[PDB]
Amino acid sequence: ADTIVAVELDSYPNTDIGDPSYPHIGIDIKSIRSKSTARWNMQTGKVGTAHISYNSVAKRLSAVVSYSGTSSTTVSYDVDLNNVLPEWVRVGLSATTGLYKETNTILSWSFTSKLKTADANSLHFSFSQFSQNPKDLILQSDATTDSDGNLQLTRVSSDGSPQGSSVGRALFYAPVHIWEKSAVVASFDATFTFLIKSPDRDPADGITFFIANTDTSIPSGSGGRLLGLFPDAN
Amino acid sequence: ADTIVAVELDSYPNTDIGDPSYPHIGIDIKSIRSKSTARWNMQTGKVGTAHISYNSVAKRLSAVVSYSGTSSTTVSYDVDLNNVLPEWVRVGLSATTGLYKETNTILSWSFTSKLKTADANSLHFSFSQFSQNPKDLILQSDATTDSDGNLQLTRVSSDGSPQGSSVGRALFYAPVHIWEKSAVVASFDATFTFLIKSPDRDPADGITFFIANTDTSIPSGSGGRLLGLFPDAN
Amino acid sequence: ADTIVAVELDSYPNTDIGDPSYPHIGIDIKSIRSKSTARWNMQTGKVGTAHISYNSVAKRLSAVVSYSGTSSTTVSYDVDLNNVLPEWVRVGLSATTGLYKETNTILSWSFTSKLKTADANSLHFSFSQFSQNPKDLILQSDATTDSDGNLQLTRVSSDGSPQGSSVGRALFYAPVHIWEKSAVVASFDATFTFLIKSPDRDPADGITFFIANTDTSIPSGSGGRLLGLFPDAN
Amino acid sequence: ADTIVAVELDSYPNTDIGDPSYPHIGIDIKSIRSKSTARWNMQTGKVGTAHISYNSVAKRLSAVVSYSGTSSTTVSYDVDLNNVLPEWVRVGLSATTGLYKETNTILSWSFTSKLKTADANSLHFSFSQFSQNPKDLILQSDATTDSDGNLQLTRVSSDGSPQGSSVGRALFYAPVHIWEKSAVVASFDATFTFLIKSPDRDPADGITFFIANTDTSIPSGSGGRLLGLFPDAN
Ligand SMILES: OC[C@H]1O[C@H](Oc2c[nH]c3ccc(Br)c(Cl)c23)[C@@H](O)[C@@H](O)[C@@H]1O
Ligand SMILES: OC[C@H]1O[C@H](Oc2c[nH]c3ccc(Br)c(Cl)c23)[C@@H](O)[C@@H](O)[C@@H]1O
Ligand SMILES: OC[C@H]1O[C@H](Oc2c[nH]c3ccc(Br)c(Cl)c23)[C@@H](O)[C@@H](O)[C@@H]1O
Ligand SMILES: OC[C@H]1O[C@H](Oc2c[nH]c3ccc(Br)c(Cl)c23)[C@@H](O)[C@@H](O)[C@@H]1O
Ligand SMILES: [Ca+2]
Ligand SMILES: [Ca+2]
Ligand SMILES: [Ca+2]
Ligand SMILES: [Ca+2]
Ligand SMILES: [Mn+2]
Ligand SMILES: [Mn+2]
Ligand SMILES: [Mn+2]
Ligand SMILES: [Mn+2]
Ligand SMILES: [Mn+2]
Ligand SMILES: [Mn+2]
Ligand SMILES: [Mn+2]
Ligand SMILES: [Mn+2]
Ligand SMILES: [Mn+2]
Ligand SMILES: [Mn+2]
Ligand SMILES: [Mn+2]
Ligand SMILES: [Mn+2]
Ligand SMILES: [Mn+2]
Ligand SMILES: [Mn+2]
Ligand SMILES: [Mn+2]
Ligand SMILES: [Mn+2]
Ligand SMILES: [Mn+2]
Ligand SMILES: [Mn+2]
Ligand SMILES: [Mn+2]
Ligand SMILES: [Mn+2]
Repeated sequence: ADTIVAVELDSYPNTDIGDPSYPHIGIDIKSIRSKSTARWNMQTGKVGTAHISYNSVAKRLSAVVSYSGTSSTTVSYDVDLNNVLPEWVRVGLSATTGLYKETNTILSWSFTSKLKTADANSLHFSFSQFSQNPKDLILQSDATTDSDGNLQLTRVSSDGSPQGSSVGRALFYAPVHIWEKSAVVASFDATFTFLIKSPDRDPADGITFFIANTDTSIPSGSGGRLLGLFPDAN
Repeated sequence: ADTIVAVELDSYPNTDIGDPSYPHIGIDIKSIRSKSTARWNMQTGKVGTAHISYNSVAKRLSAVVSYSGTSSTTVSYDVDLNNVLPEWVRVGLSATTGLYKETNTILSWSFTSKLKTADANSLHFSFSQFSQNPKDLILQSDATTDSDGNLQLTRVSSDGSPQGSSVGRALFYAPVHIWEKSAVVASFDATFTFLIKSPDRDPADGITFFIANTDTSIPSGSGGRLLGLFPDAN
Repeated sequence: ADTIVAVELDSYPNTDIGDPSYPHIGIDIKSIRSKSTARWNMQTGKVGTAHISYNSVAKRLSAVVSYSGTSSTTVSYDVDLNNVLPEWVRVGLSATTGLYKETNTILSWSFTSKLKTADANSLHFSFSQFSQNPKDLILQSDATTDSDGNLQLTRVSSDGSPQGSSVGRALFYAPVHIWEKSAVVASFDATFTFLIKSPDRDPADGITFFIANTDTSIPSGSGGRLLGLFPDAN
Repeated sequence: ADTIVAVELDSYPNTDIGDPSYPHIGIDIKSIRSKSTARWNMQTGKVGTAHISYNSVAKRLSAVVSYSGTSSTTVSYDVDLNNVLPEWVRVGLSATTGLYKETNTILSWSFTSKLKTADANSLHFSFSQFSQNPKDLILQSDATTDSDGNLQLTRVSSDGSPQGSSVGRALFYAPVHIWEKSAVVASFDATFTFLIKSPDRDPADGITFFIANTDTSIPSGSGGRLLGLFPDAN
């Protein structure tokens, strides 16, 4: 099975599998059952931004979600990620819907990785718009780019109405070398902006930024509450 | 056949096929017969640096090669590259040896691409050292990374002595989107540092930075004087 | 007197002093009488973007202005800027109004300078919003930042209505080293976004990005058609 | 008195004032008596690198010092720096000698600051060499740049032999805005490389990277063990 590190924006509480009884952001280390969570004042219909960062000296994975003119939500987890992840990874965004649904629209995405052992090795990309058929993305499941240059991670109709029972992911094409033996320091930083809109009283299921082994794929039975990341709820 | 734009550092003059009677840097648009050339005061055995840049407004492809404490060599060619290249490309370094030989050692390589249609789309990578089996490079022909973390584009012995009759290329794994319809401006910048050492009175054949269609491969019969780039000398 | 290199967005034609009979973008080398001009399809009331770039190998100063969903305007001038400018400069934006007026609102500004003689020396800044009293800007004349986090280079009223007879400039606080002896290559890149709105049939006078000697100041009698840059019309 | 946050590379143990009985790296919050320390396997005569990073979500200030082919030294301190520092700061390097001495040579220095409230405000600079009279640095006390393009923070002779009883500091010219009200996330990153050589059995006194209020100056009586940062030993 895949090795996954993720920051989930979980719009739908599945208390059955450990979710708190509210919308929340969480840090997932190798399991859908977050190591750390925080309550998320979800602003359905408004543009959000998520920012995630880590470095190997501090060993502290942190995430913040904010909307214009609102309180931010932060979560942090102390973890040595080079003991969790392989040296080469792909980074991606994932989203799902289930019985309940929402648009999982990514409007921009940027990522920087640095690895030092003069002078640091690095990878940086940014998308403020995604072309149709972006050749530097691996689109998995239902993921597509729409006519507006936005990434629709889950199925959306002609008008833009979200559909249930969907999974989609977008990975950056190039593997990233996130650690080496005798590296001095390695660090990464990711940001995305998202629009989550719904006709439903309870939107589902959420959006994640995740880091996995390079050949990662959507696991069988990972729909809905498993966010396209995990084959089970352990 | 591939679509190639290259800046060649041509160490060996093949007057037979248009080379001036001296070592030279050149700008190659779709043919080994450079559109523009300049005499290159080659410092065999010393670390060089090459820098290449372009933008779509200025439409002027420029390259400079320098060594510590020596005169630089510049070449420029006025060309609209978005009329030459496809929209998605891979960028690479190539080198050859023939009957005469030299090490074609790349010590570092960095590249930035920006495409604007807020806010610009971009790709940047840098290597100050290359791991063995770098997963973000496509190594073609004889190309390998050595124990020192340097890229050896052509065959080199245990001690580091160069071998003749060799071809090698290294492409960055992710395609780069270098143009779009209604783009405002698109630009790129590449730098590499190289060590060319030889036991021969005349080193051969040279090193290139090149931009090609994404599935580019080493053409049959492109050895020696064709620098791993072209199937013929037209 | 100051040494000025500028890209002017000239909204008001002063044929008296060399302006074409239309709104235009121009490249000004040491005089308000542009070395190169292009007709500018001014979209009064809409957000514009301007991008300017140069490098010392290509020796070609280029600028492009665009609005969402419209044709871009480009201008270029072949010039060796290291023969014009001192080695240390300040970079700024300037604007004026005269008898006729317009808002000269800067919404964002970013700049990168690189100087290579391993590894390149560099300066980069970006503002997507400007605080009140920005300590890293030198504000000259009427220039101020407003409550929205935008830079108002010329006087604007409580409601936001533009005022005539105004001059204002904003310089980045730190001098930039744009050339050195035996530099391999030096390059810069600047972008800004602007909103020019007017109640007048003919807006005036325009907005510039400029590069000058470090202690540059607004010259006596440089109002209106002289864009805050030049003491005279020679 | 100044507000100081610093990472000290303390070569000389002053147990009198809290130093451990060995060379150490430390995190200084508003006092020479470090909040956090780690033993430093000082490699006198060899080129070191120091890297320092912080972000406002993680709230963890971290530093690592390394030499080629040796074990790194890391230190971290949990601290909300936006409760310590003003919003606008200058960043600098400082060094001292006392009765015992060492060269405090800075070979390169780079710094990135980002402040987000689209899209983040930022400042980045890098020096791989320092010109004589660098106009973007404020040199305080004995600090100068030498003929090799290196920064000598303390007095050095014609041949390069270090002198005792010296203080010197180098600040970047532009203030940096490291926090704002309702910022989402703010982060910084600094790296420098240093050469500490000595004819003495015990080198003294060390080198710091520090962040202070903008008009910071070398305090009276801050020589030797106070590293040019503090007026007293409290
Ligand atoms: O999209 C919201 C959720 O829908 C389903 O779980 C249910 C949530 N409320 C229900 C009510 C009835 C039934 Br049957 C089911 Cl499966 C559910 C499942 O698809 C979950 O994976 C998902 O988290
Ligand atoms: O490496 C130098 C050159 O060697 C060969 O061309 C020759 C250069 N001098 C010669 C002398 C004799 C013969 Br046969 C040949 Cl093929 C050559 C060929 O391999 C060329 O492609 C290459 O440029
Ligand atoms: O703002 C537009 C222009 O206004 C003035 O020039 C005039 C343009 N039309 C006029 C009509 C009458 C008189 Br008087 C004047 Cl000065 C002008 C001057 O202030 C010019 O510097 C400026 O370019
Ligand atoms: O440079 C090393 C140290 O030298 C001095 O302190 C002493 C260290 N060993 C000593 C021995 C004798 C005397 Br007197 C003094 Cl002041 C010292 C002082 O200058 C200290 O500030 C500094 O840390
Ligand atoms: Ca859930
Ligand atoms: Ca040749
Ligand atoms: Ca005019
Ligand atoms: Ca000490
Ligand atoms: Mn959850
Ligand atoms: Mn980089
Ligand atoms: Mn694209
Ligand atoms: Mn960050
Ligand atoms: Mn409900
Ligand atoms: Mn040639
Ligand atoms: Mn970028
Ligand atoms: Mn690597
Ligand atoms: Mn460049
Ligand atoms: Mn010969
Ligand atoms: Mn004009
Ligand atoms: Mn830089
Ligand atoms: Mn600010
Ligand atoms: Mn550009
Ligand atoms: Mn008119
Ligand atoms: Mn100490
Ligand atoms: Mn930036
Ligand atoms: Mn300089
Ligand atoms: Mn870092
Ligand atoms: Mn001792």
